[PDB]
Amino acid sequence: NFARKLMTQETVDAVCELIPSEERHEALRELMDLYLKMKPVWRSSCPAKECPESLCQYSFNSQRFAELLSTKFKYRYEGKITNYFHKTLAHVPEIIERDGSIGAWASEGNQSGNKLFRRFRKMNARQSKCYEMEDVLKHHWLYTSKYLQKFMNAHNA
Amino acid sequence: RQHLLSLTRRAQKHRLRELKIQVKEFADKEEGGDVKAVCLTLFLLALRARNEHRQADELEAIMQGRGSGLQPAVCLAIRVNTFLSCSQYHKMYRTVKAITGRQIFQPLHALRNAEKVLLPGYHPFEWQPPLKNVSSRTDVGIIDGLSGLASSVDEYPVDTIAKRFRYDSALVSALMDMEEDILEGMRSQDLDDYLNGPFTVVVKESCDGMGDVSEKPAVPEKAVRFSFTVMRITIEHGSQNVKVFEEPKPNSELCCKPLCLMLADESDHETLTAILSPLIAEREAMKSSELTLEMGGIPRTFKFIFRGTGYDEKLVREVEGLEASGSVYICTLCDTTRLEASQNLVFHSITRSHAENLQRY
Amino acid sequence: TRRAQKHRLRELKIQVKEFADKEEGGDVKAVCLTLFLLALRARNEHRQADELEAIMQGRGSGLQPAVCLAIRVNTFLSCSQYHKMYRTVKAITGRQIFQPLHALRNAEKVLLPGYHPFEWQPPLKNVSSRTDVGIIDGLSGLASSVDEYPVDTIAKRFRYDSALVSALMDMEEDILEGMRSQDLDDYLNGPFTVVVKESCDGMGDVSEKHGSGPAVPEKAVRFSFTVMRITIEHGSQNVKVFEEPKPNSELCCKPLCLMLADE
Ligand SMILES: [Ca+2]
Ligand SMILES: [Ca+2]
Ligand SMILES: [Zn+2]
Repeated sequence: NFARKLMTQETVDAVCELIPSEERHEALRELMDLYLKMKPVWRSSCPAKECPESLCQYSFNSQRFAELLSTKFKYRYEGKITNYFHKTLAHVPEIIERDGSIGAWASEGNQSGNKLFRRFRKMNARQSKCYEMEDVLKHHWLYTSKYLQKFMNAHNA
Repeated sequence: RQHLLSLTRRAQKHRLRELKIQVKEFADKEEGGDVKAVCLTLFLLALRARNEHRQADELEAIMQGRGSGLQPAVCLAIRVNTFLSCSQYHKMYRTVKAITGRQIFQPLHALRNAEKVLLPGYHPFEWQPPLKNVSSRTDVGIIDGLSGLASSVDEYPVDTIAKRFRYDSALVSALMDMEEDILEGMRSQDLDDYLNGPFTVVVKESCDGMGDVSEKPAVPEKAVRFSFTVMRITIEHGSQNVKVFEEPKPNSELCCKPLCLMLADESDHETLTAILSPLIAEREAMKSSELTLEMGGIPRTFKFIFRGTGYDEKLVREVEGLEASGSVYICTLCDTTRLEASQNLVFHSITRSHAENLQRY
Repeated sequence: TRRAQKHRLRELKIQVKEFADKEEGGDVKAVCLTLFLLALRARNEHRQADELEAIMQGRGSGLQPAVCLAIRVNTFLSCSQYHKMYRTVKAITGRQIFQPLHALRNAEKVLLPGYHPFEWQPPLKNVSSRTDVGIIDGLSGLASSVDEYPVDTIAKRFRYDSALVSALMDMEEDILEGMRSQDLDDYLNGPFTVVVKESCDGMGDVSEKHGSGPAVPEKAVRFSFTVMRITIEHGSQNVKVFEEPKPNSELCCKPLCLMLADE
């Protein structure tokens, strides 16, 4: 939520009042602008059909972003460059043409299971360190079966 | 004599006993030995002749059909999707039955005997061609995750608890737990329900420790969950294949099914290997077979393709065979120095298989 | 079909028709319902037996919002999961039996102090004669500012009178049954002498965190009372129209105040 909230154009508008130079203004404007222009490809669940105009932009829209990262910002991205930038720069369209989407095949689906694991440990337990995960696994499976959630989504006339 | 409803427990019985037995034995001598069905139908007729069709219609609904009260699957679903413990559920049950006279919730033994159809390990199936190193019994639920790793004071000390299914057991249980969806897909895509062509299933895996889940000088513990989810089901029909099953939300929380979980680390490499290696053994085993089981009427067949993807970045740097994160070779797909990415930015390709890393090792 | 059994079993029609006519004289509805109920009771499927007894008794499907509140709070459920249970039994049964949350709050504020009228015949100096007052702060207007002594204790409180009238009104069927059972009428005035014992206890620490490990010992303490004995002197003697069967339980100690401090 913090990650989504921090990325606004208006945040660039807010930091522009704390920096003097016009050069830095237009540089940061282009930076966040290109990042938001290139976001939704790897973000969605079906970008090959849902937002497919920004699909074919991505090579061009990444190359200019990389180049103005080089020239305008060689103070920092001359030696070390972090690897996630290399991943989001040079390997997205090969993967997309290989494998359809990206944001489907994510680790989002499990990492939110912390609340389910914690609550199941708290409220449905027997505290014997051998069953104490057995019933957790049983309830966790019994949650995520679809035959039951069909009953829970009944209010959908 | 006063009224049948003012009469006590066997007062009405011994009052109209002779009439009762004479018409009952006349009926079961008349209509081939059943009195309940014919008596209920004539009671419906005798009530509904008196312009009271409402009670007759709801009675015809609830007998030979649904209506008031709940199926056991309903009450199980609403027990689990509110995370209520058993005892409070029992109290809710007993006070509802005490207030309304009816029986809408189900009792707890009736709950478990409808539960056992929904775990892994219930339904028969046949692996063909069969699987080496795999016990062929189809009555497998919870076993211990250690695979009976002998653990005494002379061997390596272990400290972890892990419970798991087997892979095929949870896989067929997840397959039978979406019969409605696959039959809906086959109905909607102008196919025939009587088709047992070799479906292809594509399945996503995932594994990310969930450390610091401890509960009480504070010493912590960690835990690792290994999990999967059916993602896309298709069938090669004629000269093309066609999807019977996609997903609305792939990375949902309520559609990520567990497979194994352990009270260990993501960095304690020994225990992690010794637990997860049966699972990777079975995973390698069922990549060259067909699966056969009864799916609502006709039995059908299956194949598989796996894509272990949902590992984060640190784990896939730790199990596939790379070094730690702060290396010089950074891309887990290409092979370039960190220093190289500063000069050339975007011109590589994916060039890292699995067996290539085996031969490089 | 409908006509098939009507022709095949018109013999049973005329048979039980005339036999109810000659036994007790024509109540084909009652004998036919009792005979079908005995036919299905014998199958040991008694859920259908008392469901039919309920529907021909004319029982109601839904229930009290008050008993909905009781079953809600005695399972410790949030409002959210209650909405889940409400909507699922609505969509499954077709008829609505559990109740929405408007009725729960509305039946709820019936029970709190501050809904009924009440009066004192002496005027009660320094006591706010407003009757619409429930939960207010226990600080009684204490300044905790930087110019004053520093306090931190969060206080929640009623007034003593409104809680007393609520705890006397909620036991109304107890005192009515005491009036019937101990041989008196409904139309008997008091004055009822009320034995109220009082208590206050600290509870140790009441918190736990996850963030920075060792958390703080938040000490807490509530102040509480108990209605335990309702007496009335009429005639010559007095009669204990309510004795509490067990005053030291965890169901009969109504609270007054909560504060987060040490004893
Ligand atoms: Ca994580
Ligand atoms: Ca991780
Ligand atoms: Zn690369």
